Amino acid sequence: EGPIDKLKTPEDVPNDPLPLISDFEWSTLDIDDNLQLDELYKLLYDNYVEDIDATFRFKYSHEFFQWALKPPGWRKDWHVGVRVKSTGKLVAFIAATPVTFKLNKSNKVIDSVEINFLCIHKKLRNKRLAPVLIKEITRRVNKQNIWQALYTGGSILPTPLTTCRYQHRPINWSKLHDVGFSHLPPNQTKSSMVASYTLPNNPKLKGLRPMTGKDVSTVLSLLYKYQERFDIVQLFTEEEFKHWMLGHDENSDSNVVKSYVVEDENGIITDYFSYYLLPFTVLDNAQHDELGIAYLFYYASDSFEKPNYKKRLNELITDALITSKKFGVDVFNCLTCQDNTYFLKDCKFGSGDGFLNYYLFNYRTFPMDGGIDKKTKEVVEDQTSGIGVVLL
Ligand SMILES: CCCCCCCCCCCCCC(=O)SCCNC(=O)CCNC(=O)[C@H](O)C(C)(C)COP(=O)(O)OP(=O)(O)OC[C@@H]1O[C@@H](n2cnc3c(N)ncnc32)[C@H](O)[C@@H]1OP(=O)(O)O
Ligand SMILES: Cc1nccn1CCCCc1ccc(CC(=O)N[C@@H](CO)C(=O)N[C@@H](CCCCN)C(=O)NCCC2CCCCC2)cc1
Repeated sequence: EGPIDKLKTPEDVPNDPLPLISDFEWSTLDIDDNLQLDELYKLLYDNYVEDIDATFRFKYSHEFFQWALKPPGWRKDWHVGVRVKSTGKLVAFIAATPVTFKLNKSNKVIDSVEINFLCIHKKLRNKRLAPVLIKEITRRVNKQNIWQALYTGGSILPTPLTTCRYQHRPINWSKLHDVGFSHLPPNQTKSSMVASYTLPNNPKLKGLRPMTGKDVSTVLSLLYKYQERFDIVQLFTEEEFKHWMLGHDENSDSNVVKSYVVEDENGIITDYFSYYLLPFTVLDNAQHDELGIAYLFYYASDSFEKPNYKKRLNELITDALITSKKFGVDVFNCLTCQDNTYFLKDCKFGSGDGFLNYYLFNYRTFPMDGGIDKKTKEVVEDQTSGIGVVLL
């Protein structure tokens, strides 16, 4: 005779209404399961980032996902998907990947994460699902005692570190024209343009060779020395840098990241550069269905201290442009970050219509130079940008 439940008081009961029924459920993806990797691939292929005119869409491949989402220390529960209960169809996704960065001006090192691949099926937008995905990944990261994050995005977000502008260097101008990526300037002809962008078919620098596992430690020292010039920079353990520069070195030969080094007579490494391949799907075109694209990644030179710096940097990027032809690259991209403004003009990079904002979650710092004029958004030559990190 009496109550069946244990005593409680108003403090013991939740203060927020219970959640109502949902047609969706959380689903932790396991990308080592090919079928699940296929689902993720499909979701982004049909629903990911497009340019302002809906002409092109980013196309991340299977190999690219395995490289980007599986760096040493990666966590499966940080690959968050959302599924329709009735059919089990994947309709949303977001990911966190470990990263360590340093703010050189205050000499502060932060073990953080990078948030990327936020995507919701086109037919499920404007239902405010995004805020939930963001809060859930935040929950899962905070659970591992990490409270800061680094990510990029469009203008739609408050207080960015800075804003950088995309730059484009045509390799196969004709194809770019054919798909509407570039237009013909007035009083100019298709042949005059092709002739102005033409490059040799073999690299010019002596000592240039593909980077190998033996070069990691030396290339890292070179990058660290070079990186001091920027405000925010990425740090790596030797295995992390190996992963990012060479990929999961199975039989080697990563098809997504390409690394090169320049060693002199004495066998000393004086320069290096890297870039990753991330094509564009051409939405509506009856002659081409894909645009080959390379993005400048991390690079360094020991001549930053000498007066031939700008010249050497231009030669270095020129050889990078030349090597990309071997991989079907139609246009080579980069941002106005790092010391890129030092070579943009002479290597014939043109400004694009896209911008990229950088954000730090839960961490305030002084704003940085984005390589462009704060007012006119135009590129400012030979300007060291505060941004020294590149995201995928
Ligand atoms: C310590 C760890 C912390 C970790 C977390 C750190 C923060 C990470 C933050 C994310 C880093 C992402 C890095 C990348 O991957 S940037 C790439 C983003 N992905 C795409 O652009 C793919 C194509 N678009 C889509 O798939 C959807 O439009 C998305 C999923 C973007 C929005 O879906 P939808 O169109 O259906 O909108 P909604 O009704 O559900 O939600 C409403 C909106 O949600 C907020 N919203 C919209 N777009 C973005 C955006 N680009 N960043 C941040 N917030 C964004 C915004 O506040 C607005 O609410 P409010 O303005 O009215 O208040
Ligand atoms: C990339 C990434 N990873 C993680 C996050 N993000 C950022 C995603 C959110 C921000 C965003 C949205 C969309 C894009 C794609 C985009 O708009 N790219 C532009 C960057 O400029 C572009 O390719 N533009 C082309 C095509 C434009 C077609 C019509 N819209 C262009 O400007 N071409 C001009 C080429 C020409 C310039 C002058 C010299 C000769 C070549 C990038 C980043």
